[PDB]
Amino acid sequence: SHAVKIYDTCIGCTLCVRACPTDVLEMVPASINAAKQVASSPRVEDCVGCKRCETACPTDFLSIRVYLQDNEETQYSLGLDLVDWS
Amino acid sequence: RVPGGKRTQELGLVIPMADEDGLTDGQVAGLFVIALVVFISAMDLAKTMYNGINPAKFKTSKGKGYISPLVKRYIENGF
Amino acid sequence: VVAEAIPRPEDLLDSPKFPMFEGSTGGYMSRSTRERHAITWTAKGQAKFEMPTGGFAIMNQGENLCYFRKKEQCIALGKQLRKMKIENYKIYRLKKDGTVIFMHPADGVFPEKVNKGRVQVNGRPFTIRGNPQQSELKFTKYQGKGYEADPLTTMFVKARVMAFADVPNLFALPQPNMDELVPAEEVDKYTRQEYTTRMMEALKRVQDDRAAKAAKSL
Amino acid sequence: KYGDQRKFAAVLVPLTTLVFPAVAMGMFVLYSFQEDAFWRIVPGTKRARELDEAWREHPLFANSKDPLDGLINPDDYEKGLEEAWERAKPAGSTVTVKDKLKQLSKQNNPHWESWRAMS
Amino acid sequence: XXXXXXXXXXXXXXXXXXXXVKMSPSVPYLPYPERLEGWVGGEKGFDPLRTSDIIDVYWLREAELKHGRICMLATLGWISVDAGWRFEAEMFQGVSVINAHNKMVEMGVMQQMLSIVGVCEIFSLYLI
Amino acid sequence: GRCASSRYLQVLGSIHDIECGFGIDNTLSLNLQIFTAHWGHLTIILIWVSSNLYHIASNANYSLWVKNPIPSMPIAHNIWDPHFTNSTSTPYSHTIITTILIAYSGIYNQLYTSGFNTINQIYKTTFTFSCLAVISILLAKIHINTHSELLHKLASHTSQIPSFFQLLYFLDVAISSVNIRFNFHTGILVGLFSIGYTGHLLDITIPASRAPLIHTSPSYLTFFGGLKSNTSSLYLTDIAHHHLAIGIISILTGHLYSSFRAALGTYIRDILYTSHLTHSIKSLHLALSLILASCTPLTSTTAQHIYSLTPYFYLSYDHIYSTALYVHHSYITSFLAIASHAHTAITLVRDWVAPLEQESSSKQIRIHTHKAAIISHLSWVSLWLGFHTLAVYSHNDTCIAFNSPSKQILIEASNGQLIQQASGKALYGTINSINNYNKSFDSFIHPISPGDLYVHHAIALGLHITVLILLKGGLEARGSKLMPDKMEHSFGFSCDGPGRGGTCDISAWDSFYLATFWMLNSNAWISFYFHYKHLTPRQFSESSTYLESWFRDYLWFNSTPLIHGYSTLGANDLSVQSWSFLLTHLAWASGFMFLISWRGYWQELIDIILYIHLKTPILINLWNGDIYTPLALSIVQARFIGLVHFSTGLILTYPPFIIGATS
Ligand code: CLA
Ligand code: CLA
Ligand code: CLA
Ligand code: CLA
Ligand code: CLA
Ligand SMILES: CC1=C(/C=C/C(C)=C/C=C/C(C)=C/C=C/C=C(C)/C=C/C=C(C)/C=C/C2=C(C)CCCC2(C)C)C(C)(C)CCC1
Ligand code: SF4
Ligand code: SF4
Repeated sequence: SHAVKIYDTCIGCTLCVRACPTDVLEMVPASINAAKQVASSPRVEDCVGCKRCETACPTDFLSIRVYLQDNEETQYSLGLDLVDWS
Repeated sequence: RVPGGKRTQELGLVIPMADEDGLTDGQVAGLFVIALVVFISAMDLAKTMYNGINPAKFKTSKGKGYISPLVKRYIENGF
Repeated sequence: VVAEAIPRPEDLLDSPKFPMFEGSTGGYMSRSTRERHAITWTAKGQAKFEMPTGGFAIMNQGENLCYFRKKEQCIALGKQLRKMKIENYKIYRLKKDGTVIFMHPADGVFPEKVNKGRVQVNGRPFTIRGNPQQSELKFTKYQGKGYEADPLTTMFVKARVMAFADVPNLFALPQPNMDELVPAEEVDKYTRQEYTTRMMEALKRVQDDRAAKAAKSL
Repeated sequence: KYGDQRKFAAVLVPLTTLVFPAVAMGMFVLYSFQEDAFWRIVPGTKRARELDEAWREHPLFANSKDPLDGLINPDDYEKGLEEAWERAKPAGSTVTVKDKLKQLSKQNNPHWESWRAMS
Repeated sequence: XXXXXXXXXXXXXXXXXXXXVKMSPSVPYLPYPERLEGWVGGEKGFDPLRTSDIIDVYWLREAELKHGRICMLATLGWISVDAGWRFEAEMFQGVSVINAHNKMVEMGVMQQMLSIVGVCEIFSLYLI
Repeated sequence: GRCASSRYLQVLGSIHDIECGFGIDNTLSLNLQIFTAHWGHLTIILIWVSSNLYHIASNANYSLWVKNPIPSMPIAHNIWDPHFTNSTSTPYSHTIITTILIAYSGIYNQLYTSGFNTINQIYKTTFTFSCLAVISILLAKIHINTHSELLHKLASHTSQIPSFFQLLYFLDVAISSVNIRFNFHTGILVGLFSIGYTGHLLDITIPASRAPLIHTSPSYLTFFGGLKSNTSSLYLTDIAHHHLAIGIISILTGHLYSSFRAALGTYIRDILYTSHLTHSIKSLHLALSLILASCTPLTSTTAQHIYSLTPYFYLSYDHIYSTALYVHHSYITSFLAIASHAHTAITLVRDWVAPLEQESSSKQIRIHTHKAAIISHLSWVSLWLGFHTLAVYSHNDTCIAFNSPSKQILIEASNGQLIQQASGKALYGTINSINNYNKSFDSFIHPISPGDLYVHHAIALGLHITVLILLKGGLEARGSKLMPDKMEHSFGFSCDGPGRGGTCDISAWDSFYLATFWMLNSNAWISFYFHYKHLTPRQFSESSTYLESWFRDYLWFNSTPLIHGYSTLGANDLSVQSWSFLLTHLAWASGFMFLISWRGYWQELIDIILYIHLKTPILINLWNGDIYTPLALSIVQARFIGLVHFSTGLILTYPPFIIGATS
């Protein structure tokens, strides 16, 4: 599994949530921006690592950062279809 | 031998071969004994490196360890 | 939210909920995989769509049900449906035993819509540059994972970086007296609270000795 | 004769370039299916857990992984920090040093080293 | 005073009283090497050059015994061969001990003994 | 859950990255593992030396080559391969006699110069080096046990005070100590090793090279010069005196740092703290980088001076030894040079602590403050050299293709000629003030022509670009404008996604990967320069200012004997050379697909193949793929495998050409 971290610079775009192809991200209420909402990654075990969330993030440097961990890959982080690891 | 390359043919460079044996079979066996010793010791070293240090030996292993008197001096001389 | 009773795909042959789909080799590989993902939705008209595994399909005017090997295919189909103004679609992960796990609209509200009761998971309270240096956390809990450090550890290592640049005012750690300390561990005086007082007095002696030695040629 | 060393070759060359390599490949593929396979680079192996716990049992390396290890008198450090924060506390602020540090140590990263659950 | 000093850190060390140091009985001006205490000869306490300050005494006593044992035999061998005691079998007429080594290695009996000493010493190496 | 097929590549990509080990928890374990690995590697080196000595002793003709070295050829080892013709006779054997290989290493001249005369001495030397390998392994075991015994002595260790935990940092003081290591290395390992080799020369090498002389008197220390006429090599007396001088100097230097006592010598930390350094000397990667950067000038000068001033008997008389040694050592030093930069980048990623933002105290800090200036000026000089070397070469090519050799731009290499003139005046003044003059220096100063100037500019271009790529990777390993968090990730990682413009080849490891191609190209240029000047100095001097000459009169022309090796007319003793030539071409081209074609295509291909396997009647009932799931190689693994193929092909394609052209 990868590591998807959300930083304080988030401005509640919701673009990262919409771009995620495996429903890793979600919007949670907060009080650090005018949108009163920040992103969260409660399900990074389903994060394939496509980094579309990083493409969609418009902050100066990404408020959402995906750290690839190749020696950590699970069946969900690899998108295995022909083969089951469970 | 069938030489190749221009220089070997145009200079007559030849490769002599000893008509004797070189080393007798006894000498080769003598070398192979020590090669086997190296081999056994290297397998043991590979095992030790693979398993690494065991810190929990002080709970089971006998003795009480030892720091050589120079190693203590090297410890307190600095770093 | 109430999880449905999504049966195992090998036991629900010929169900009325299955949309009319062409069927291709892209479907989940049986005989090798037992974990299947199922997505259900209720439509209004039999609008044609595209299966994530190749081939097109026609929904049913009532309930719909599809089985897929990967959650990604279910989410792709969910986005495709949501583009057609079809909400109320749920995505389930089926375990090998048949256990049904409710996954995509986890709390019943889509993740792009703020819902109360959620907490920022994997949140870091600083700019991305605020992460501690990897070199600082060597052989600690975060040996090669400086982005996983708790903010207190980041502040602590930042303060350490600030401190370990004023070299002249640092305190050199005294060299241990190996030869005359180091008795058997059973040979201890206990008195833990007194041991910190001994620390204080010994360090005071060390500092006084260092000051006296420095005030000879400086 | 210049030959007569080929008696050694006719055994050694087939041996070390066919029998030993084949045995090595078979032993390697067998080793690949051990629970200990590549325990130093592959996460979540049993031997890695045992080695980490063995290191933690050593009296020197008990509090070695703690990034904050080193404070000789942490009570003195905490008292000094609390005193320094009291003189700089903004107006009627209700945050203390103790709970501030407690909540700054507790982060929410469930998916960190979750591979410590199989072996 | 067996300890080299009495302190807590080696910057404020308090060296032991000069008349109170243990001191070696062999070399009276040197402190006693405490690493030798327990071993057989550790009453003359003789280790200048400090070769036991660096090397486990188990090694040195192993080397000391091997040297002494091998010399006790070699001294007897040289004395007997010099006084004239050549083994009963023929081919052992080396006339003189000084040329016995080169004579016998030519005959072929030294290569046998070197093998027999070699295997026992390899067994010794495993034991050590 | 379990792993996929990429586990093997992932594990083997960091199989020796002891810092990445999972059980390793402290610098004690890391340092002890590294020390034991050093012992094992020394054992491997000793076994390799004993191997060469054995094969020279047994399957070779040292006893006959020593008698008539100039026209004779040495034997590497016998050939025992059941694939050859069981009938007739191979081109590598004298009819019914066994099959042999000609040695191109140079060990024969080494042993002859060192004083070897008989096979028995070589056999005894082989035995002694095998003994030394045993000794090295036993030392590894000894040190593992001594450190484990210190660890166990921590079961009887307490300071009776909370400062007892300080002993954690001193457990590996045996390995991590620097002052003692520097003192004893520079003194013993350098100076006294040189002095012992001077003793070896005076006792054996000089006695076993001339008629019997006095009892190794001090007249054995001469100051002649170079190239003794008869053997076309340096005087052994000169070599002994050189080693004696170096030994004395390094022995004196070795008493610099505070090694064994606190009352003698200055500390390295205090030396650095009062200079333009004060780097983090506790980093193992930093030490490795700066000693690899030390073995690089040593190996490059070894390559240069084995050829320019041949030190071994009859080494210049071998047309293949001289080129093979130079090319080998040039490649070794290029690898070490790029290694130094790679480990500097790894040091910056892993083992460097930096101030907050502005404290310009560390040397790395000051370098990083203006890193953009460094990279911009390196790019400028690289662009200038490339433009003005390629353009002048193109001018010469075009004007010589147009039947106008006199229209070329030939800048006379005036600066190199001035340096050569000054050195030659110094050497001639040395020689003229001798009663035993008429000495020779072989190729210490060589004819320098406009072709030499252009090739030197090309070599400078290659070095500049290699340093540019490596230095940019090192300086931006901790963060660039494109990816301002690069020190949070590994030293090598795939990419940063297709967004933000696209981020392929963004890691510092990717900078190393790009720079290895330029290292190979620069080394190829250097080796081509040396080999072309070696084959025909006259033709190189005249026709080497236009690249078509390099293409035709060197590559196309000198490849004639190699391709003719095995054909439909018979075979030569170059058959292995031609076969390896083609095999290395295949290896070089095979790595193109690992570099050009990238992962996703192949991952889809592997999914299709896996579909087949899970669809085939018998396979599906034995193997569902859930155990060792076949997956396409990851991105970094793919780049590394393509780099390995490319490097192997480019490097190993050259020795067949060298052997075919020179022999
Ligand atoms: C010379 C270099 C080279 C070689 C050998 C290959 C080889 C291959 N490519 Mg490839 N490729 C290359 C360069 C090369 N490529 C380059 C530069 C590109 C540009 C991007 C591509 C792009 C590319 C694509 C896009 C595709 C291929 C495909 C293929 C495969 C189809 C051919 C096949 O199966 O034959 C078999 C392979 C051989 C090398 C033939 C020789 C086999 C040897 C001689 C016999 C066995 C040796 C013997 C067992 C020795 C044992 C080993 C020893 C250790 C004991 C094959 C593995 C296709 C594929 O995989 O589809 C099936 C495919 O889709 N390639
Ligand atoms: C190879 C021979 C050898 C070896 C390995 C030892 C080993 C040992 N002896 Mg021992 N001893 C020896 C010969 C040897 N002895 C002889 C011949 C005598 C008679 C004088 C003694 C008398 C003696 C006494 C009285 C005592 C010891 C003790 C010891 C122990 C501690 C001393 C130590 O660390 O030295 C070990 C290391 C070495 C001996 C290496 C020395 C090698 C040097 C470099 C050679 C220098 C001499 C050289 C040949 C002369 C130069 C010739 C010319 C220039 C003048 C140790 C087990 C002490 C003991 O019992 O402690 C438990 C003790 O009290 N020894
Ligand atoms: C340090 C010990 C030592 C050594 C190296 C020698 C060496 C030698 N002796 Mg000698 N000798 C010794 C002690 C020694 N001696 C003692 C103590 C005595 C008195 C009993 C003699 C009495 C003696 C006689 C009377 C003669 C020799 C002769 C010789 C020479 C030829 C021997 C031969 O061919 O092998 C014969 C032996 C073998 C082929 C193998 C014997 C088996 C070995 C020695 C025992 C096993 C090896 C190992 C040590 C295992 C024991 C372990 C133990 C520690 C528990 C040779 C130079 C001969 C000579 O010089 O004249 C021609 C001769 O005639 N020796
Ligand atoms: C106004 C035009 C202009 C100016 C003043 C400079 C000035 C500079 N460039 Mg540069 N550059 C330019 C355009 C320009 N560049 C363009 C268009 C490119 C894209 C190819 C580059 C690519 C480039 C690189 C890659 C590098 C520089 C570098 C440099 C610096 C060293 C000098 C050098 O290498 O020149 C050589 C310049 C080139 C090789 C680029 C080609 C020159 C172009 C074609 C000139 C275009 C001028 C323009 C058409 C004028 C139109 C006027 C009209 C509208 C009125 C210097 C500050 C180097 C540096 O940073 O070192 C300090 C360096 O490494 N430049
Ligand atoms: C980036 C620029 C650059 C670089 C890296 C090199 C590098 C090298 N040159 Mg070189 N050279 C250059 C530019 C450069 N040159 C120019 C512009 C000329 C004039 C045509 C020469 C003429 C030249 C000769 C004649 C010789 C070398 C040689 C060498 C080699 C030995 C080092 C040496 O003595 O150089 C000298 C150092 C320099 C030239 C540095 C100057 C850098 C400046 C900035 C370049 C621009 C200067 C400018 C055009 C002057 C204009 C004057 C005008 C106002 C009147 C080395 C590979 C020697 C060689 O390889 O012999 C085997 C040799 O004999 N060079
Ligand atoms: C009994 C006997 C015999 C037999 C013998 C034999 C059987 C032998 C064999 C031998 C052999 C068969 C040998 C082999 C060897 C090998 C080697 C010697 C190798 C080595 C290697 C090394 C040393 C390295 C290692 C390593 C690695 C690579 C991994 C990692 C780690 C290390 C580094 C360790 C006879 C009768 C004859 C005689 C008598 C006695
Ligand atoms: S795209 Fe970036 S800024 Fe926008 S909500 Fe997601 S994380 Fe926050
Ligand atoms: S990397 Fe892809 S799957 Fe992972 S959180 Fe970002 S968008 Fe979602």
